[PDB]
Amino acid sequence: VSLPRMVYPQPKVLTPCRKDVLVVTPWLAPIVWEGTFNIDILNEQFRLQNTTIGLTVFAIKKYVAFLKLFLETAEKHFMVGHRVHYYVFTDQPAAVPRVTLGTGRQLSVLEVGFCERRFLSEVDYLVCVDVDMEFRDHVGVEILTPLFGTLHPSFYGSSREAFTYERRPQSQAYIPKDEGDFYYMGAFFGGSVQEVQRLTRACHQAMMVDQANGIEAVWHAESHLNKYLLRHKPTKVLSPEYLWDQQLLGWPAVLRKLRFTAVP
Repeated sequence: VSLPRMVYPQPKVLTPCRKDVLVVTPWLAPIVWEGTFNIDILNEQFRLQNTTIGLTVFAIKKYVAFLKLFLETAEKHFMVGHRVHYYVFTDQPAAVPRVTLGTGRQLSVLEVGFCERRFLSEVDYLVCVDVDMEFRDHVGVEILTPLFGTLHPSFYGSSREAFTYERRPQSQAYIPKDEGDFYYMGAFFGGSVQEVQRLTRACHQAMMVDQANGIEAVWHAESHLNKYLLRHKPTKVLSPEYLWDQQLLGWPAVLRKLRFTAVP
């Protein structure tokens, strides 16, 4: 459907939004920073498609303690105005806090000690994050795309030789020193349900192969995520605004917003 009439500042061809950072990858994927998007335009586009976003977290053992803040701050900052389905995987269904949700938002508790068809039927996009985190600012439809990864906050300024990729050729996650675009954070990735299932299926197969060969990648699923995203380029990359640790890294000038952060 057509967008409605909208009044907003004209984009200026000979004035970049941001001159201090790379805002597009060499495969023409946007890198999402504050100042690169008009959220009103993007909200219109995604609301007109009645977009539903799934947000998945695992909260096992003592990590259930993090759910209350995670969910309450997600209610303030994550996809507000859009349909949201939280999927909380836990070993302690009774320890999930009763958090008040806005209209059009739902939560499912899934007990762990099988979700492929359910996700396809229930949501358009899946977002996969860790629970020991809080939202502090807007995280919205600007992230949505067929496949996205997030720049790890410790490595966004680093040379590829310094990236902590798996370096042993015996592992399926192996990346040599002369390869690599970015070091993506394992704690924040997503995309369409189909692309997230393709990614998780490929990662699981690679991890099984490594297990059979008696090798475990240096950073576990994150190492495999990095290998997958090297060979299957993401269609957006999120800046470190989207995964930050203020205790460890402060608040650099290049970050205009701190959106989703570690709980110290």
